[PDB]
Parts: sequence; C-alpha cells; structure tokens
Amino acid sequence: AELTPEVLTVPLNSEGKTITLTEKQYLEGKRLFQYACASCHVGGITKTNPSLDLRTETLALATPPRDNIEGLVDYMKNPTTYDGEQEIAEVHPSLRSADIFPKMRNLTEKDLVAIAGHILVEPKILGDKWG
Ligand code: HEC
Repeated sequence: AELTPEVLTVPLNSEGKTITLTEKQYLEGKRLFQYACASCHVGGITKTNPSLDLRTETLALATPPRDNIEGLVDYMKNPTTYDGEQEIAEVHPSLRSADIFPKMRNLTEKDLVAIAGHILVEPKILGDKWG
C-alpha cells in the first residue's frame, strides 16, 4: 500500500537480520532497476525464462536464497543458476561481467542495495502485479 515500515523493511541476510530501507533508497531503487534491469525484468518478470521471475517466493526457493538484500547483491556481483551450481556472468549482467554489460560498470555497493531493495519491496506494494 503506502511506504509503511513493513513495506520498507526486508530481510538483510538469510540469518534473519533485517533492514528498513529509506524513502531515498526506495526512489533510487526504482531509478536504478529501470536503468539496469527492466529491459529483461520489467514488472518483476524474467523474459526468456518466465519461471525464474523476481517474485519473492521464487527467490526464496533459489539456491542460495535470493530473497534477502545480501543474496540479491551477491547475485548482481556473481550470478548463478537457480540451483546455485554454476556461475552465469557471461549471460547475466553482473559486476563480474561489467566489461560486456557496460551498465554494470557504474554501480556502487549502495546502488546494488537499492536495486535489491526494489525487488523485495515492489511485491509488497503491487501484490500479484509484480511478476
Ligand atoms: C537481460 C539481458 C537481463 C538483464 C538486463 C538482467 N537480468 Fe536478471 N535474469 C535474466 C535471466 C535470463 C535470468 C534467468 C537466468 C537463469 O538462471 O537461467 C535472470 C535471473 C535473475 C534472478 C534470479 C531469479 C530467480 O532465481 O527466481 C535475479 C535475482 C535477477 N535476474 C536479478 C537481476 C537484476 C537485479 C538486474 C539488474 C541489475 C538484472 N537481473 C538484469 C536476464 C536479465
């Protein structure tokens, strides 16, 4: 609904720690996600591979868990297959493949956190519309 505490608060790691994103992080997240991710994940979907969307439940069942800030930031640095067995930076934009995916060259740690925050917050605002 509105940017209330539960909407802005998401898991920071898989151990249970949480983080309450700021309104500024919320706005930065929308800007950055549109810039570097929307081309393939607009609205939470995943073009070319619909089943591996950005819905929170889908991320929670990924390996390692991607339903928390650290897990998503880690994915943006070193993306892996859903079972976490193989790294896929050559196909998936990441800091490790920033040479062939230029838009990733300009992302700071703070930017990565904001983008991760966007992914975890949106479904709480859009419900099923996300994904
Ligand atoms: C298209 C060229 C892409 C861009 C730009 C970004 N992502 Fe992506 N992402 C893409 C594909 C084809 C896939 C599936 C890869 C596979 O495992 O075969 C993904 C997957 C993700 C996931 C995992 C989803 C899940 O486990 O359910 C995440 C967390 C993800 N992508 C995040 C993400 C972010 C934050 C991006 C912007 C910085 C981004 N992706 C861009 C294709 C593309």
